[PDB]
Amino acid sequence: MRIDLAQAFNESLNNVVSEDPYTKSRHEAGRVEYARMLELHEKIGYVEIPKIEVKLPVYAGTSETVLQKGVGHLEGTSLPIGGSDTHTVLTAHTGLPKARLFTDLTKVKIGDTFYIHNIVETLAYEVDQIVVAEPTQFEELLVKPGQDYATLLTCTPYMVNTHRLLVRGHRIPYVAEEH
Repeated sequence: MRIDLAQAFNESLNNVVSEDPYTKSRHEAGRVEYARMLELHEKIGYVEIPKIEVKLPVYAGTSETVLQKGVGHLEGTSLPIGGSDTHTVLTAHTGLPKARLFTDLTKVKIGDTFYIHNIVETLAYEVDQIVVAEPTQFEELLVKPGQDYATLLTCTPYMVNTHRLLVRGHRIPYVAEEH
């Protein structure tokens, strides 16, 4: 995952997009990078949730290759590199016998902290909203302009899976002098 390209990509989603020829070519290039990551189920990094003791590898896309061995990045959402005008969504199974994965996401509270570890940095998010939505309801996963969110997403209730659990955090400062 080239960072300049992940950024190009992330800029290409958000509300106001420029009609300029240089910008169009940059957005395209970003799109070609994400497709290549998708083609290769490429590892992006890790998500860690300390209070449920989760630390899982994150991969590009939500293919079953990915979802069988770790966490998947929802195609259509920002790459997990942070920044204003970003909203990344990381997804995993609940109630898969093979691995626990996101099963204990139901135990996450508002005020709790999760981290996304990429090749550049640890990013810290503080849970500010938990929503149980229908599988085709996307209104809470969208890019909120000028802002920086990450949602962890899973099937719900346990082994029923009629709904999705949307656990959302806003970006907070990460002081390594602590975590």
